[PDB]
Amino acid sequence: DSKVSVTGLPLNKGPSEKIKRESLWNDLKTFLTENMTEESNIRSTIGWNGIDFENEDFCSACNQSGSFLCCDTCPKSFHFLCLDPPIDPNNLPKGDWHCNECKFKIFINNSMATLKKIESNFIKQNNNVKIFAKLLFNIDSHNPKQFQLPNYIKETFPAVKTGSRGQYSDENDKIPLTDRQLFNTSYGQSITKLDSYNPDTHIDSNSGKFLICYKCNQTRLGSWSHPENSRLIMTCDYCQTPWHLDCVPRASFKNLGSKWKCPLHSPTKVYKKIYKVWKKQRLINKKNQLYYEPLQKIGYQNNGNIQIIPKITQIDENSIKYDFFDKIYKSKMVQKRKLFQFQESLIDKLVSN
Amino acid sequence: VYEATPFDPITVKPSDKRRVAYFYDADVGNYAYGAGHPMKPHRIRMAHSLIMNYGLYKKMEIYRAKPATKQEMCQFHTDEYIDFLSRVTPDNLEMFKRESVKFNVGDDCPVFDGLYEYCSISGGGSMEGAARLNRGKCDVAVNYAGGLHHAKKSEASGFCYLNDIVLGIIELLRYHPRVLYIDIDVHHGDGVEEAFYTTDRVMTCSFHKYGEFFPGTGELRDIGVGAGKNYAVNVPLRDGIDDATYRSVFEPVIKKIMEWYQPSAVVLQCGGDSLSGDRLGCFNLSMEGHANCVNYVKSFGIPMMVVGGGGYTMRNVARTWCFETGLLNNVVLDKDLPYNEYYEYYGPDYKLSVRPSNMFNVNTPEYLDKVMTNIFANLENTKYA
Amino acid sequence: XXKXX
Amino acid sequence: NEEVTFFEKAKRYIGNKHLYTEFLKILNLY
Amino acid sequence: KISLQIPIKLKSVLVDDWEYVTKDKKICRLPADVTVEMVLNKYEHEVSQELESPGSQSQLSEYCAGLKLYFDKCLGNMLLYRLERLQYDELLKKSSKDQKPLVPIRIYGAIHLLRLISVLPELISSTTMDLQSCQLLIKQTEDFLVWLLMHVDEYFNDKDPNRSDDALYVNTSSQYEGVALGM
Ligand SMILES: [K+]
Ligand SMILES: [K+]
Ligand SMILES: [Zn+2]
Ligand SMILES: [Zn+2]
Ligand SMILES: [Zn+2]
Ligand SMILES: [Zn+2]
Ligand SMILES: [Zn+2]
Repeated sequence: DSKVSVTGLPLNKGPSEKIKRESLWNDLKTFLTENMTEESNIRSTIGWNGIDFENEDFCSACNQSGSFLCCDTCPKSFHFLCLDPPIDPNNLPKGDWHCNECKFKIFINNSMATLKKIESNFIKQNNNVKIFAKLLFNIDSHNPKQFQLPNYIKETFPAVKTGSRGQYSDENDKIPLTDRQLFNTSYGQSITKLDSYNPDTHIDSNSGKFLICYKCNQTRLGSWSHPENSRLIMTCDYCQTPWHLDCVPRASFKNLGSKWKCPLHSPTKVYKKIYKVWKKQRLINKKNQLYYEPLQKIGYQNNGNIQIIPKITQIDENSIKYDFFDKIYKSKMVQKRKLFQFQESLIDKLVSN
Repeated sequence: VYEATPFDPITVKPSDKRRVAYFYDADVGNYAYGAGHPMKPHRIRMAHSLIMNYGLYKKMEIYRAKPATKQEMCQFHTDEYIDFLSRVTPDNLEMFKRESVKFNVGDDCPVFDGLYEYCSISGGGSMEGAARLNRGKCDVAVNYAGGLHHAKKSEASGFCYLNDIVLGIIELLRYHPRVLYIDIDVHHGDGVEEAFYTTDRVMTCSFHKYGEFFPGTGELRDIGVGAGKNYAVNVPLRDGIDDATYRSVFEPVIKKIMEWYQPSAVVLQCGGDSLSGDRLGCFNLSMEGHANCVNYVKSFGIPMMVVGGGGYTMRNVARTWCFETGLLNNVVLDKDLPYNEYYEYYGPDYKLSVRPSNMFNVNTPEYLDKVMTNIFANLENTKYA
Repeated sequence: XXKXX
Repeated sequence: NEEVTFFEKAKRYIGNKHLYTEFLKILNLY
Repeated sequence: KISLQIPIKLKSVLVDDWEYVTKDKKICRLPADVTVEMVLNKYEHEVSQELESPGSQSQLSEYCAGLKLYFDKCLGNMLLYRLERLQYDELLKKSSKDQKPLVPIRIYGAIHLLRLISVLPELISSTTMDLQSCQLLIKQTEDFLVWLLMHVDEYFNDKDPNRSDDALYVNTSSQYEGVALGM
């Protein structure tokens, strides 16, 4: 029938000479079945019956890709939910669809003396809220948008960056993998999962010595006449402390989603379970982060938002020492006197009998 | 508490003679997902031919479960999703562009031909298989067309459109108090774990590969919520695991589960993409290191239900399934294949064995120590059945 | 992402 | 008497300064 | 150009909200327990007793009425992220079904009022107002902002939808995310 299939040629055709050259060197018992299968309908539920321009390739509102309803007058295109009001993709009114801006233009007949007229009349009518008059008149000339924070708000926090499609990123995003486009190409079986080669993953890149795991205090480099003794060292993304995969019970190398964080950072969110929430702020840089050094040391509380020196409270190791010891001592003695009073009350209640 | 062990051969138990029932519908093999997708219902046809040329039909009963109805499918899934599945076709697909994005049935899982019928065959086989286990009237129930453990309640994921393991376990729960579900695929059985995540009547236990691997679920710390807390066991492993290591991890966990949970019925999902030389899997099991799990689960002697699963190379899966069914019938089959219709897929040796690679194994003894210690610490709290 | 095709 | 020795032992055994700082922050949170 | 001063606590509230509706895939719990009408009515009813002269009261009432009208007319147009337009469509549907028009001031909470406030300077600088009127609007908005900062602990709690209940945010299913974003 002459149409090529997966094999390269028509189905009613043997192999070509090129394939057979570069690919060469130079009664049964399931006849049965329609005799042994007998249907099963033993189940419990058997009772159940059962200007010739073209529009843009992106949404004018969210600036992303998809299936667009387009406008004929102007090259704008919108998603269906990205309109005002959103349109049902099935029940689409055919006829001439225009956007808000072109509809405003055709309504005013592209005459702005009439814009003067209607806006003056509008501001005369909306006498109750005269401050919001002109504002309330401009909203009707704009095609819809989506919300994006003003840039004077995003730039108060410097660890915050707008992602690709206007998404949130906060320094815990590892990065997209650029030479992992180079990874689809790769070096042959020299994988990005870090297998089969760990002689130079146990060696400090810059200094030259070995990376020693924090928990076991060894760099088990193994010996590559016996590769079953290596132990897959990995370093934290924040403090660069090295850990074995068998010590932090992880079984993976974090490569794509976020940065891996050592067990040696305190929290960033608590859930006290008593339940209450954070004791950790955001990093308000721009050199508006003001510090305070309290004049009293052994009682100041102020937050879980301290900074340790040799609003952010500046505190030193001595005050932390004293506060820890004080808290545990007084909690100790208070719980002991509570048990004392309970047990003595118990004895006078029991001898009362 | 892990300790290394060797791998001694498989010897059947002469006492445990079980009346096995086998479900095969001669139509399932003719529905193909697409040109070049790695899912073939042809691998279920191939297997059957082997099973019939070894003479295993004289040993068990062969049935053809009547296929599920749209209202036995909706015992788990929703009416809108089942209606979409029943109505959609490759030609009118352009008319369903809002449900192709809601229900995820466009490209990873495509619309190909007679999709509703493949799902009906799978579900009917498994619900019927489980229903014959309750009526007192089998001991093992084999159904290889099932095992679509990825489908969610109102979404398809992972080449799976209908979750029939859940329908089978619901049919089992009508007579059995506690049910156990073991999953030895290379992936995580996320649909079966999600459907029974807050219940203490089904205990799911899955051995999978964890990393940047599909579907990315199933960490050691997913143990359930609600009344079904500590009744979900996830064993994550690394690449290149072998037969002796998999055995030394599999047998203690399952023995502990059976000792503390004490299930009334089992469901073992024996999908074979955890074999050597697969297209998507990363493990290094052989045929016998894959059938040892089935033999061990059969050891305990409670009503069992074996379903199929993944498997992307057709010959490896066919041979492993034939061997597993053979040892379920208390015979170890010859290693020389008989002349069958698909004889030429099994070159160049033409034998019943699947060979492992020299791939490097990265599952150290201390990692498995830590994992098994955590798992046993958790399981300590499920004792009083 | 997903499983292959 | 011995608690001075405890805090000095911790400062020695941690080995680093950033890790000791994070340790002190944990202690402060508690 | 126009300039508005927002307390940094409300800036962090806005950044948190931007983090939730974006890569956390959360929406707001509607209808809110404290809506825009309730906040503005409480503000006006609490401040109208503060200063005696009638002109202050007239200006206050006019500002509150205009803010109500403007939020009503602006919410669907410009104040919604892309994930939250399926919610807007479903509300619009279940409203048109009951023969009742949607009135957004009686549904949406204070975070959307905060969005409107933050975006106000550009909308002001895009019109042709006076300069006296722009500075009057900015003064009124800064007074409202300091009043709201005094009550920030009452409208902007953190409660983890995933943990107990009744937080100001809710999780979305994969069907909502499939039809909303990737459609
Ligand atoms: K699995
Ligand atoms: K469970
Ligand atoms: Zn759009
Ligand atoms: Zn237009
Ligand atoms: Zn170590
Ligand atoms: Zn670290
Ligand atoms: Zn699979």
